[PDB]
This record gives sequence, C-alpha cells and structure tokens, in this order.
Amino acid sequence: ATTPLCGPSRASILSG
Amino acid sequence: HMPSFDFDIPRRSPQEIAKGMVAIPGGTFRMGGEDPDAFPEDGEGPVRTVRLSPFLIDRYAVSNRQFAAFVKATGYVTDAERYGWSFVFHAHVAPGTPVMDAVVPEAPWWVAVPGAYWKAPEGPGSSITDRPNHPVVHVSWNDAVAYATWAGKRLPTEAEWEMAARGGLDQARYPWGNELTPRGRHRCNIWQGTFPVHDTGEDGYTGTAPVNAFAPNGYGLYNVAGNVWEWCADWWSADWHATESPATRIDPRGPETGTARVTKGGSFLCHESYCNRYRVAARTCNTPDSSAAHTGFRCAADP
Ligand SMILES: *[C@@H](O)c1ccccc1N
Ligand SMILES: [Ag+]
Ligand SMILES: [Ca+2]
Ligand SMILES: [Ca+2]
Ligand SMILES: [Cl-]
Repeated sequence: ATTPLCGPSRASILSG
Repeated sequence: HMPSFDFDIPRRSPQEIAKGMVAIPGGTFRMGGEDPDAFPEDGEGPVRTVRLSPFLIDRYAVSNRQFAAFVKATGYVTDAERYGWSFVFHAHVAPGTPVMDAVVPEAPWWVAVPGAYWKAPEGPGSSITDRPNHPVVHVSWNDAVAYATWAGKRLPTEAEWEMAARGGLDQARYPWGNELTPRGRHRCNIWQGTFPVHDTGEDGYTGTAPVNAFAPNGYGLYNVAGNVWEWCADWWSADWHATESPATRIDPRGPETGTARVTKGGSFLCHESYCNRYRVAARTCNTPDSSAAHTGFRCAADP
C-alpha cells in the first residue's frame, strides 16, 4: 500500500 | 564522515589486507536499474555509465568469527549492546523471550528484542556457536565502519558494491544472469513461500547461511544477492544520482548529507511478492545506528 520496508530503523519505533 | 574510536588502528601490510579480497580493476560499468516494477521511491534509476578507480573488495561478508576477533582485540561495544536491543524477525523469536511492544510502522514482522546482538542474534538464550562462518548481523553502520577501519579497510561505495556484485555482466537482473534459479538451482538465500507467514526453506536456509554458501559470481564474490543486506558508505537519496556530472559518474560518493546510509543486496527475507529487492540494482537504506538480524556488511580497500 506504501513502499515495502526492508530496513527497520531505531527511529521508526519512537511515537509518543 | 568523521568517526570516533576507543581503540588504536593497528599496522597491517598490503598482503595481509588483501587476503580474502578480490581486485576489481579500474573501468566503467552500467549502474542502476530500469525494471518497470521498481518502486519509484527507491531511485533505482537512471541506468548510467560510472567509472571507478581500482579497488579491492571482500569475497565474503564479514563473518561472526572475524567480528569476534575484532571485538577481542579492541573491546568494541556495538550499538545494539549500547541500546540494549535489536530487531529480530518474528519467526525467530523463541516463545517467552522478553520482547518490546515496539512497532515498526508497516512491518509488524520485526520484533524489538532486548538483548539481541551479534553474539545472541535471537535474543537472550541464543548464540553463534554453530554459526562461526555466518555473516555477522546486528551490526550497525557505525559498527561496520569501526570494524573496517580496524581491519585497514573501509565500506564500499554503492557504485563499488554494485560493480563488484554485477561480476562482469552488463545490466543483468542478478549477479549471475537474468534467471533466479537457472537449471533449477538456487543461487542465493532469499525467501520462498508466503511472506511473512511461512518460509519453505527451499534454498536450504530459513535464516542466514554461511558466507561461502552458493556459487560465487563472475568476480568470485559470494552472497552479494540474498543472505544479508550489506552496508555501504553512501548517504541515501533517491535522486542525487539523477544528475549527470563528474561527481555522480566518476568514483561517485553519494550526497554529502543525509539521514540513512545505503544498504545493498537483499537478505534471507526478500521475496518477489513483497519487496522484490534481491535484484542487483535494488537498494534501500537504514539509519546508521540501527541493527537487525538480516543486515551485515563486507569491506572494500584501496590497493
Ligand atoms: C503496497 O503498495 C504494497 C504492499 C505490499 C507489497 C507491495 C506493495 N506495493
Ligand atoms: Ag527485501
Ligand atoms: Ca532462504
Ligand atoms: Ca546480500
Ligand atoms: Cl558456520
């Protein structure tokens, strides 16, 4: 639905 | 980039540095991809002719045994150890292992696992005792640069990585040609089956494979496609390389600033039905202190 993700980043899990 | 280290750089001879490396002569190649199904945000295109100076590149991704020797000699503490967690694929987390509630948006198969790191790749209770010759994983870009510098080497640029991975073929899909399993033979370790629910292991492995698994490419490099993503030196962008200039076509280094570093080659998780990123032109990125169970690196060197 959006571009597939192969590189999981430490920044990506920060959300509040 | 200006890294900081807490270990001195040892003296090494050219002969020592070149062991396990192949010499790629100076010349040109056709970098990039124009597959109509490529995701625009990846910037696989344009296809362009790039000239590179001669360089050396590792035949194998850096192994656990090699990373262990680096850590033994330097006391290096990896980013995953400092943070206290790394990303593990869901199917590889043993039941009951403590896990964080962390969510990678759009990718729920990634689990943040306290205590997962290069020597315990699935978290506390796992080990690498049976994986000495597998690629080291849970190494960030910073960890890769630290290793490479200690070894007397560096990371390859994206263009160096791709020239070496293409192995003397002009604009082929994969390192060995245009067919994924020529003659019915698996040539790389990627996913088979239904991602992310079930990996059939048809190619022999549902995790990493030894760094010397499968046939090499025409230049003698192993597992450039599949196995683990490989850090490169460049900052990521989707469009810096669309410019036609000496900076983008002769020994290109990528943009001077950025937020994520390039990774090449795909991994044991890649599959045509999801990412389709095990083609040699494919590319993605990750932020430089990030680490995961499917990402490692190989080194390059100036002769
Ligand atoms: C969404 O666009 C999506 C989701 C899964 C796999 C591919 C793509 N393009
Ligand atoms: Ag992928
Ligand atoms: Ca596999
Ligand atoms: Ca690879
Ligand atoms: Cl092994």
